Amino acid sequence: RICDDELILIKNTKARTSASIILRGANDFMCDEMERSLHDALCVVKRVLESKSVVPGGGAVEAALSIYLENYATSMGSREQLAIAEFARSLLVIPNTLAVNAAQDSTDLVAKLRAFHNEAQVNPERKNLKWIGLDLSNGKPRDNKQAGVFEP
Amino acid sequence: HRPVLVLSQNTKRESGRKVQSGNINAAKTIADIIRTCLGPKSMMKMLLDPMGGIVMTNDGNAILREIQVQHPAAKSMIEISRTQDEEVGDGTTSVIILAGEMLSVAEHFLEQQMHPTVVISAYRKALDDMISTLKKISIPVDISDSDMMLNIINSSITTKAISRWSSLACNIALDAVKMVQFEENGRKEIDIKKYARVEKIPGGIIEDSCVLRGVMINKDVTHPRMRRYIKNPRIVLLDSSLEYKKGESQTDIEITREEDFTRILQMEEEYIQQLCEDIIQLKPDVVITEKGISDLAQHYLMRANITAIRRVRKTDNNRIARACGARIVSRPEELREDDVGTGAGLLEIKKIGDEYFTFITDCKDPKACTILLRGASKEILSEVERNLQDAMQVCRNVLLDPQLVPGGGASEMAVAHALTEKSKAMTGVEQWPYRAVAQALEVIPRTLIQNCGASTIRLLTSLRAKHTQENCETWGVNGETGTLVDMKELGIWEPLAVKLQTYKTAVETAVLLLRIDDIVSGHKKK
Amino acid sequence: VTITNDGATILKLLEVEHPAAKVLCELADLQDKEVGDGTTSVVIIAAELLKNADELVKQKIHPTSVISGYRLACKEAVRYINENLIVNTDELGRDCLINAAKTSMSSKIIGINGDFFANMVVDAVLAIKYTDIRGQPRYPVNSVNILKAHGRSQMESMLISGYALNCVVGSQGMPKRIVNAKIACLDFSLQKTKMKLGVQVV
Amino acid sequence: AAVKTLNPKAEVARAQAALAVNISAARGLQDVLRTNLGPKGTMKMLVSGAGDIKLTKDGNVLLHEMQIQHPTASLIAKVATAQDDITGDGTTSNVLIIGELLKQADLYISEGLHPRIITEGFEAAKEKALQFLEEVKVSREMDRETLIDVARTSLRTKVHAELADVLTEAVVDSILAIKKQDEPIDLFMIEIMEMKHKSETDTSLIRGLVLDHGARHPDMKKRVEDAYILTCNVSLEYEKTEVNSGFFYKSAEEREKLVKAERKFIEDRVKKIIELKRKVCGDSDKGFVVINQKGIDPFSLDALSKEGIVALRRAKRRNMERLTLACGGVALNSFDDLSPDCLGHAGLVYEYTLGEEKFTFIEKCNNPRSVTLLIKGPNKHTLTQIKDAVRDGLRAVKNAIDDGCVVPGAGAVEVAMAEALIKHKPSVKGRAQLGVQAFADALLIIPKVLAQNSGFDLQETLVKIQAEHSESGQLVGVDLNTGEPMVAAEVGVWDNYCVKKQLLHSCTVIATNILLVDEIMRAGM
Amino acid sequence: HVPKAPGFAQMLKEGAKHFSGLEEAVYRNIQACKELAQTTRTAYGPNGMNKMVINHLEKLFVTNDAATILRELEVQHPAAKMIVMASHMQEQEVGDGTNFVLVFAGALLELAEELLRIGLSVSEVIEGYEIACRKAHEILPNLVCCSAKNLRDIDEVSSLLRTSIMSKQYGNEVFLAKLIAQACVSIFPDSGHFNVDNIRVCKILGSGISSSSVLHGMVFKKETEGDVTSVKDAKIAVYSCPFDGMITETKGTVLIKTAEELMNFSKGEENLMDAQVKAIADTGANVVVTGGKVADMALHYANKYNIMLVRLNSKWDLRRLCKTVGATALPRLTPPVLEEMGHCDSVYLSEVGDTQVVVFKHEKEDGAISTIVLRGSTDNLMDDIERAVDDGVNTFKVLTRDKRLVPGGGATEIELAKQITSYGETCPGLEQYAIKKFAEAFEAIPRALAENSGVKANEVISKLYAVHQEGNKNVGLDIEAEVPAVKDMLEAGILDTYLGKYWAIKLATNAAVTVLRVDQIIMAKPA
Ligand SMILES: Nc1ncnc2c1ncn2[C@@H]1O[C@H](COP(=O)(O)OP(=O)(O)O)[C@@H](O)[C@H]1O
Ligand SMILES: Nc1ncnc2c1ncn2[C@@H]1O[C@H](COP(=O)(O)OP(=O)(O)O)[C@@H](O)[C@H]1O
Ligand SMILES: Nc1ncnc2c1ncn2[C@@H]1O[C@H](COP(=O)(O)OP(=O)(O)O)[C@@H](O)[C@H]1O
Ligand SMILES: Nc1ncnc2c1ncn2[C@@H]1O[C@H](COP(=O)(O)OP(=O)(O)O)[C@@H](O)[C@H]1O
Ligand SMILES: [Mg+2]
Ligand SMILES: [Mg+2]
Repeated sequence: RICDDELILIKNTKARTSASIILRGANDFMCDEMERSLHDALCVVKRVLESKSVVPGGGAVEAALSIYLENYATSMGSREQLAIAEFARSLLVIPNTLAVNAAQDSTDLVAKLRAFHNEAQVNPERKNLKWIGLDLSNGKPRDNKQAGVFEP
Repeated sequence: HRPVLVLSQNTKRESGRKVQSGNINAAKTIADIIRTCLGPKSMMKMLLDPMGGIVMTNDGNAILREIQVQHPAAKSMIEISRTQDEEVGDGTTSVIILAGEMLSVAEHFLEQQMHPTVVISAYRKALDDMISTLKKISIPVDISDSDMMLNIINSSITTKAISRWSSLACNIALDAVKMVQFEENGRKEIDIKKYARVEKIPGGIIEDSCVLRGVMINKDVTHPRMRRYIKNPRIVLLDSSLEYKKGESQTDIEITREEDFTRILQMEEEYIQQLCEDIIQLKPDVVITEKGISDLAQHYLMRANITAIRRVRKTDNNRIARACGARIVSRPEELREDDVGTGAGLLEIKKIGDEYFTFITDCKDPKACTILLRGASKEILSEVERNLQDAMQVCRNVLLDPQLVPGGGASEMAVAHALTEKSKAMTGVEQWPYRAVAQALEVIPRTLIQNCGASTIRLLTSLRAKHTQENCETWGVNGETGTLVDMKELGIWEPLAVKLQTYKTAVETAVLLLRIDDIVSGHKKK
Repeated sequence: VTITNDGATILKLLEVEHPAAKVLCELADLQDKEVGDGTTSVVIIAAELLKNADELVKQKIHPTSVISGYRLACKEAVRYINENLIVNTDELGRDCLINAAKTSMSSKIIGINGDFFANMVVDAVLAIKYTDIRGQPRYPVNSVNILKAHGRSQMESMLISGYALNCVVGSQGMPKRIVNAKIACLDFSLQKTKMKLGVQVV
Repeated sequence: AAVKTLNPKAEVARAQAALAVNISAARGLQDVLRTNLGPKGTMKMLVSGAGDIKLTKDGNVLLHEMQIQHPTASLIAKVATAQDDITGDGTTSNVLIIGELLKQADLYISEGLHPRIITEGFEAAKEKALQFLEEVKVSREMDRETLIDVARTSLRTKVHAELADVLTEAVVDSILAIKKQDEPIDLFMIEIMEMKHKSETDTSLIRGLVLDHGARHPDMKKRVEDAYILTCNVSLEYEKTEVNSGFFYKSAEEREKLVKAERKFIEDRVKKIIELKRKVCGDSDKGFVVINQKGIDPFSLDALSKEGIVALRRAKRRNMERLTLACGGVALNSFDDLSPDCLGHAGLVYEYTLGEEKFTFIEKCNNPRSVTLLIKGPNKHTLTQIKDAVRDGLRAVKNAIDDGCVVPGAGAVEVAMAEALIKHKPSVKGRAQLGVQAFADALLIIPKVLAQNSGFDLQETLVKIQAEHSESGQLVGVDLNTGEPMVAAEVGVWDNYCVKKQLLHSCTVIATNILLVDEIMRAGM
Repeated sequence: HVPKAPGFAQMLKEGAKHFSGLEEAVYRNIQACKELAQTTRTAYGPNGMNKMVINHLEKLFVTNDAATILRELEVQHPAAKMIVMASHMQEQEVGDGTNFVLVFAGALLELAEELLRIGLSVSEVIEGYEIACRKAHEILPNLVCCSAKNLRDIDEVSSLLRTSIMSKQYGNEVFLAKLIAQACVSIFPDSGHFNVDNIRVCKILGSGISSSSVLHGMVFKKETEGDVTSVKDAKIAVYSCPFDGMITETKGTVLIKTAEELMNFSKGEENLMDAQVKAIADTGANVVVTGGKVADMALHYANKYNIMLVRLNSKWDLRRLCKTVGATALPRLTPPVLEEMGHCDSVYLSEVGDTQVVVFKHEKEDGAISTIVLRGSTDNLMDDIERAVDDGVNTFKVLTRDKRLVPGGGATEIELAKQITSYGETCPGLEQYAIKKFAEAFEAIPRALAENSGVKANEVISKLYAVHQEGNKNVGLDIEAEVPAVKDMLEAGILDTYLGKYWAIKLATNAAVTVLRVDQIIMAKPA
């Protein structure tokens, strides 16, 4: 019984042991949202199991690329260095949008975010600050390695 | 005429505080419509249909389905009451008032520069603590007792319009579920919509309404020579026709001789007599099919003393197959002794108001029954039909989950003190929205005194003081008089599946409508 | 009414007219097939790539230097992200699959503090491990039948180990529960024998 | 209002507003329908959009054929539909109780009280009114002179008392010769035919059947005495096979052989009929009538006319049920077991033409158990007066036979029931004391309307009637000729028990539900 | 500034009207039926005038009979339809006296307004009219002076049919009485049921009314398709099937498999049709009348064996031909006819009025059916005489049912006005005023006869009561000239339809009572 409809279930199928998920929500608007959110969650674990490599989420990748590309534009940059320098500022909009939607400090939290990523590239003392992200529930840079914020 | 260089033509854009605080006022508007339809002192609400009909009811589900709204957040609240109507029976009006009150206290925290994800994360922590409180204050029910099950269904129909005929409607709704409780394989099921048909006939009195031990249909006999009163008939259910129809091919017969045309007209009569000889080998009395019966088939069943019914519906054939224990066959030459509906009781073709009705009643152990409703007109008989559907589904929840929650305000106050004592160990920014969920549950004892005209200050101060002690914990609001009576003495008890579905749907309605900060309207689709 | 927050479902239903607007709307549709969750972040980056390049071409800088300058920065960003990863799926084990699942659900309606929806996704992908030739452990996520029903809360979402067919029995005289069943999968209409067009009954 | 915010094109009515809508509309239907209660009521001419005259004063035909668009008037019309569906009369008195149950309750609800307090007094008054109705009913063992006075009461209130003396002999004598030995009388056995022959005061009771179709062959006999009824359901006309076959022939000489052979299966059905006429000793007149529900081709009509067999065609569905009981034969669906046992008998079968429209008459049966009231009204609208009064009178005598007791007449029930609620008014012991008073005053509209339509005073009549009831034990009532209180059980004015029982039940529930309505609104667009 | 009056208690109509009371419903139904009484008052009597009435189909109806006037007038008043349908029932019952219903019931409702506005209400006018109506049916058997019983021949019924003719055809009262006498008496069933359907009127455009005659048989308006138009033997074989062969009913398909079946199929069809036409030529037939179509091969052998073909496309005209020659319509193709043949005297063709007709003229055995061939200058004149002819046929059916007659022309209504007034003076009650007004409704019926003759009706109605001094009972009106000096009606021969007078008083009284019962009118929105 699936709340005034009929639904047929097959248990474990004796050959391959497949899986199916039946979602339960309040109305039909939540069930269409729960289906799209579950399908995007199935695509995350698919790419991790296929390509065994994960990056830290929460703006940790965009903070490290915002400072490495500024040093990359100074080495081999003669006339196209202004486009590489604006490529780093365009990548900073992903941690900038996390501070706007959280109603936190904007020009100080991202400035504190790239302060740890700058010391992880110019001070080779094994600082291990490559996984510094954002804690949007608190408003401070956190370590995404121990917090469990992983993206493919 | 040059076109204007625009983007996203003929659509609207709206964000900010006008959408967060705009969906709250749309939820408060629907909760004020059915606010006078919760207590036992409620009143009916006459509605008008676009077909020309009139729906005069006080049930919270039937009111919101007749309202066409244009607001997008108002369309979400109508689908909430449709979900509560299909899961449980009497779980409708309580969710719309509770979801409007949980969003009423949620609008206060949105003005305090608090993020909506903080209120939802406090709502999900509060939802997990409301389920554990109802399971501690529950009570096991003896489902084998008849007088114990009558007090549960009487508590659900005291709000409705059948509370005046409470001694009759409780015995009808209890016997309807216990007849259709069928179990063939190792799986218990109760189907009170496909097998418990509620038919209404205009005329007579409401006190003469009773649940028949069997089925009934509005069908006359095919021939007047057939019997209209059989003591113990052997009913054979058919699915195919007893006529001669064209095959599923391109058949064409070339007639060159003189004796060929008269032979085909004789082979059409011998084909009908062959399938009529195959159904009389088991010696039946009543032949019931879904398609037409030709007059050549009526002649062979007339001299064999067989009463034939012509055009019984497919849903009525599935209902009589459970009452008489017959098998709906679709081949007259493949009939067996197990396909004969033995054990059927008295069959009588009565007439109720210049129209014949085929009664198949007095069965030994029927697995499907038909509630015969007789009243003044079709207007009030649609009310009793909608109330018996809310009376049979609340008996289905007890037979699948025999636990009772003390209703009438005692359920909401027992959890609101449990959320208050558990909020002392929070010590965070989610402590204050956690307290508002316990204050949002106060709207259910608020409604029981606003409908009867009692005071909401002198009563709620005394009702909140009754739940300060852990011993009693079951004091509710008596909607009949207006004082505070314990629910162990009144007998108002609601099932566990009603109160769990009420709290799970009212929180998740506030979860969906608080994450909405933008609305786009004006685009088309396929 | 469609309540959603995914970058692909919003831009597909939204009507656009500008030719530069259809590029960003079709950019979100490609992220579902290639990756599947990466479909709000691509639209904000690709629009800010045009906002900063507009400030360069207003300084009388030629756009071909901005195009060639973006290719030197895009190929270096893939080079830097492939040499600064932490670890593969051997050290973390099952903790990598749960923590990567909760990051995707945080932007949606199933972002609870618990691990109820996170454990059901990992147990679903790990049960459909379909091997291929040359050592390819494929995980076809389209084989998971995701069904919807307006019922209880989100904590009552069943994880059916098997398959959940969305159909009815039909005739109400069949046993609706069969233990130790033998499934006969077949595709032909079980109706009366109708002759074809070339065959007639004369 | 809240409904105006969600839907701007949705009207609404509030708590004190929706009560004034339902009560003022109930007074609108009360003031119109009170001019036709009883024998002194006035006729109402109802003209539709086409222009036809519907002259009647029954309460069910008045509410349906009235150009009114109101939600309150649609609720009372549905209760009035079931009153004329299962028991006939009691439709005009149904609306007047609802018109007074809402008007007498408005005197208390507007004066501070709650509408639910009045509805609690209606249930306590309905319990005493149901027990008092069982004490005033008179069992008279269903005498045939008692059923005349029952049918005379229901027929006077629909005709000008010159046809009531004629229709009572056509209703009582029709309902007695249908079923015996405690059997439910089926009203489908009485056929109602509309003619135009003589006059409105010429409606007779045919002991057999009157068929509205005649012989379809000019050589058939128009008047047949001592006939044999052969009720058939076969199709004597030419029918083809179900499979599309057609014919194929080579020469023109083989063309005429196929036309002779294609009618062989048709003529085999006709040869079974003409051989049955030779096996019933046809050395006399020995008339034969075949009613034959299905159609007959003119080839078989020419064959049956040469033997002397009258053959009708295209009969009704219930003509194989009424004539089967009247003739005593067996309605056959085939000609494989033809025998003289399935044949009927009638002493006279004749036809008559009224403006190129024949009418077949079958009379002189032994025990028919199926009759036909032959209404011969002059005008088209006068046929609707008699037909709506015959079915009002047939359902009145059908309830008096099924129920074992008879209820008294005009004011012998309603005045005595209202006086019983006054002495039981302090028995409720609560706030519902005024609810029994509103129910007792609402039952007094039946002597008030009958005293108003007759031209007498309204308040001066009700004083003298209640004085003769309080100072005696006889159930006194209203006299529509002198105005003096006269007993209804002695003058021959009776009523049905099921009408007065449903008037206390259908009107009370529909009044307690209307008073508990406070949110009349129109949404759904 | 200016206020208005809204609805009060039951104004719930969506565009409909409502009438209640004596002034809004009862008095307006009287004034509407009063205009229909004044409409047909001019066309009443022998000196009545015609009325050119144009209906919705833009065709002309000119007549003086009030029955066909109301069928073309699209009356929309509901109570006015009650006096129209009451006059239509007079046409269906006896066929004469439809103008009497509009005058008598129009005077009953006119004098009813003089009683409701002076005194007692409709509860005593209805009971007062029904008392005088029952007494009016008791004087009518006492006013019968002659009977249509002795010598039922063409000489005596010519004078008895003059009253129904002269009321619509005043100048042609003598010639139309002889044409209706040679047709009605010739179709007599020898003391049986007289059928009015056995008299047909064939309208032939041409000369005046002096060339009209009655032919013993039937006259059609079709052709022959042959050359056998001169038939003197007249042995008629009637068929209802189409005279073209015998085809099947299901599909019909010729199947050829070899060359012998294709070449012999055309010659085999001609030999099959030749044996069927010659089968009726051996039986002695001369005229073959069919109902359906006729093939070309059927016309080839009809002219070869010299038999005449008659095409009758109408099926009701085919049944009347079987009652003319005494034949039986055969549904099958041509058999050897044993005894179901027809027998006439002369079947020929003639062009009369530039219209080729087929005449089945019976010379010796004249009485089987009759057809009155009318000749007129216009097509509208032939319709008015046909209405006067059909009133003469319906008068002959009245004399078959009841042979009694009452002296008409005003002599009956004055004696009815005198006896009812004697019942009104001896009535000790308040309902005597409606009885005296019932007798004054009979006074207005010879008043309409004097106003159409140009005579002052006050001096006419004064001489009628002066000569009715308890023993005369027969003096009517002499409307042949001014200064009347009115004479007897039995001597002049003005007496017709006692049974017509019996139903006309009963139907007009029940029509006026039915209007007075209407106290409240609820109409709908017309479309
Ligand atoms: N006698 C009573 N005393 C106090 N409360 C009552 C009584 N009867 C019913 N109630 C309350 O009225 C409420 C009616 O809820 P209802 O609208 O029927 O819910 P649903 O819409 O789900 O059916 C119940 O929650 C119950 O607590
Ligand atoms: N716990 C967390 N802490 C910080 N950032 C997070 C957390 N969870 C998710 N995010 C961020 O939210 C973003 C959501 O992106 P999303 O809209 O899902 O992209 P797409 O539209 O491609 O699926 C991610 O880029 C991620 O960096
Ligand atoms: N001859 C009579 N004398 C007195 N009262 C009568 C007489 N006939 C009928 N009545 C009264 O008229 C009332 C209405 O009768 P009727 O019109 O037939 O039923 P309804 O009004 O329900 O259509 C009845 O309640 C009855 O008491
Ligand atoms: N020769 C005559 N002299 C005087 N009056 C005549 C003569 N012939 C006819 N009438 C009068 O003319 C009237 C014609 O009435 P008519 O219109 O035929 O009535 P209906 O319409 O019922 O047929 C008769 O009432 C009769 O009195
Ligand atoms: Mg309830
Ligand atoms: Mg005349």
